[PDB]
Amino acid sequence: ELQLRPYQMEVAQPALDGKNIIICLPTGSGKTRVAVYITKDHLDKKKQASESGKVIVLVNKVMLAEQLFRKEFNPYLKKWYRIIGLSGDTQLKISFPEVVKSYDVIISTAQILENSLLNLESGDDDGVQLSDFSLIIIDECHHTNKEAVYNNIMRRYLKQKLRNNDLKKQNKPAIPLPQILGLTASPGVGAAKKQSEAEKHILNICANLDAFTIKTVKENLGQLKHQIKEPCKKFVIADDTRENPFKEKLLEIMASIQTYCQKSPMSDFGTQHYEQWAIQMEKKAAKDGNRKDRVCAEHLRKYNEALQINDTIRMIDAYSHLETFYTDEKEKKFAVLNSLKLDETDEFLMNLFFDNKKMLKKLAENPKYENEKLIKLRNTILEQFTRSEESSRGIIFTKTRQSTYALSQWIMENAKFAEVGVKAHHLIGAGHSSEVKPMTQTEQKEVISKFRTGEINLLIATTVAEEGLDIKECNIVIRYGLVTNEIAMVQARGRARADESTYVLVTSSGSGVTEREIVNDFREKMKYKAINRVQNMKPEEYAHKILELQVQSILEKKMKVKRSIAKQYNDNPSLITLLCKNCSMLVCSGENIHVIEKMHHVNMTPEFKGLYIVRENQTNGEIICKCGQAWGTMMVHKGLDLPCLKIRNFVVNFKNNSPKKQYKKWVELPIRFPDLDYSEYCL
RNA sequence: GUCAAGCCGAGGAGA
RNA sequence: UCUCCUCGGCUUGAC
Ligand SMILES: Nc1ncnc2c1ncn2[C@@H]1O[C@H](COP(=O)(O)OP(=O)(O)O)[C@@H](O)[C@H]1O
Ligand code: ALF
Ligand SMILES: [Zn+2]
Repeated sequence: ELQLRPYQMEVAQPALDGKNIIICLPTGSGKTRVAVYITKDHLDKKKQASESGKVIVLVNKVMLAEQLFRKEFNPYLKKWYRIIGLSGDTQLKISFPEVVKSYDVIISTAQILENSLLNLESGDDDGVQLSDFSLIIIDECHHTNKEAVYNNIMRRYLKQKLRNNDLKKQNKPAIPLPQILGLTASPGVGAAKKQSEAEKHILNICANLDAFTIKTVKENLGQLKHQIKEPCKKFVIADDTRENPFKEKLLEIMASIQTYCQKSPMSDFGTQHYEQWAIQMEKKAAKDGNRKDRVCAEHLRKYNEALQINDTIRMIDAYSHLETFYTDEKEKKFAVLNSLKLDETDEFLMNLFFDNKKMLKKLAENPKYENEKLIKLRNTILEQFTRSEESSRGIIFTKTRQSTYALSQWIMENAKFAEVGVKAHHLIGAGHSSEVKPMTQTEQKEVISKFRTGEINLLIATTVAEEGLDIKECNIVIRYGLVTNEIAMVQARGRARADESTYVLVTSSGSGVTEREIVNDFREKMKYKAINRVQNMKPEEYAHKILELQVQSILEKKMKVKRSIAKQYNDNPSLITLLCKNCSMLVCSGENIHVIEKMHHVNMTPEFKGLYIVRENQTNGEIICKCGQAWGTMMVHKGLDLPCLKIRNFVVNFKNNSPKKQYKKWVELPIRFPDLDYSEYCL
């Protein structure tokens, strides 16, 4: 029951036979269908050729793999060929390399494949080789770039093509290369002011893929334009003259502390540059071993955060955020006391805070000066849903997660949204961060299905949503004051697959966001022109340029290796001393340390044992200092109750000359630690 | 079916 | 070089 459209056939017509190429079309144009048709066509040809038919599909996003398998690939081609869909969530009970020769149609996230190849290179596993496949297919190719995943693969394929070309003039024998396909919407630009630079960027993309041409549709192009609708754009701006009662109270607190510090930011409060200054000051303070400065740097940073959320989010959210933090600090102090101890700074800060904290709590619940951009957002939602009369499938984007969760709660709480019957759910990535609850991959998938069901007419999400999530109908899409690049803008702007679609943006009049909007708009215009230039490029000249770029990429890789051969070759097990960071309290040396899984660094001596504290919530306990610094988390490996930690929380002190430093992660530093022989700790 | 923790890589933004 | 955010992956464990 497979189908096709005219332009679809037109654009793909070359690839139907050889011609490893790219395809560039607007969103929701049946790209997936194009791929599917090509898969079937490709295999049928291999079968009639009595030749092996293997295919593989690649998606950067995990959600996307399931999507394609669920809705497009598995349905049509189920009967003819075997199919299967893999992801981190999926369990490869078999293995990757085996199924490569089992289901004959693979769908996978990228890094899975690369992981397999890399293992093959190591010899640790049988792994897999490109030759095993006959056709490699890709989505969102635009990602292919400097150190992008896809690029890691292509650089291999390119290398082999170069070998094949070398043989072409030396020896008849060669190694087969699978046909490569490319599927995207906006190949994008590398922030090129000049369209010629953009042209170059494209050429780089194509060469990173052995694209013989962009091959965008021209003849039926009008038909496609007619078929496909573009949302009615809409800008929404809001100036923040309010927040004087509450925000200003905060700025007052910040200044009070800075006065406690005698440190001049020379930067506006609530800004990243201000935050960055806080960090470097904190780093310097800690490296110096000095206090009263790094600690305050920490708190101020917390407050700049609180400001930025208070800018977007209401006073309540930020106040709560500060309150949680200080609550944690108090609990640490109490655990330490559990003896007698006193502090001057912390006492200054907590007595500075707790009372003003009550004040801000009182100031927190105010509807009038709650926000401006949030309100505008409400107005847009309420208007559109009221206007749709049950015909609204809504999406939202932001930058962070804490944002998403807050919005979903506040929207559900708001009677106005409740009145219209809108239902809000927040979506995020699997990993846990930003002090938010992680979502199980299944939970995300469930949520997606519920929206596809319409159970949720308003799904909050993050960049993860910007891609894929092919939905039959969506009328509404917005952006909550977030500008990253033209590509993200267009993909998101191309997600309301409805005859009538609305694109909205919400920005502070003060922030130069609409600026960047216009930027990306120009880039969008620039690229289509650049594409038209190359499409008219000479084949041979095109060929020469791409070859040059292919080589360039590879040699670049070689040097990035050369500077990475070792680049920090210290075999110095214990030539150091780790102190606490808040307090300059010695903790351990390098010798008392060992490793498990060659990943986790730990010490397991009673000397380190009788120093920390376990703050409760129960198995995975958290660790803290006697100063109140947090140190690490418990760990139960093979029964051993080893407490593991994070290097970032501690500070370096060499034996030689003590140029104290921070590394933020173990791998960065040169020296090695050993694994732990469990011969120890026996009877 | 549930949860936690940790490590690594990559991209984007800003500086 | 630093920072923030985001994504992907790999391990350990417990329930
Ligand atoms: N032959 C066809 N005729 C009509 N509609 C089609 C055809 N093939 C695909 N589509 C439509 O295209 C949509 C899928 O678009 P897709 O290519 O996945 O989005 P994108 O191009 O942004 O990745 C489906 O909802 C389907 O309705
Ligand atoms: F391939 Al698309 F939006 F164009 F997922
Ligand atoms: Zn300490």
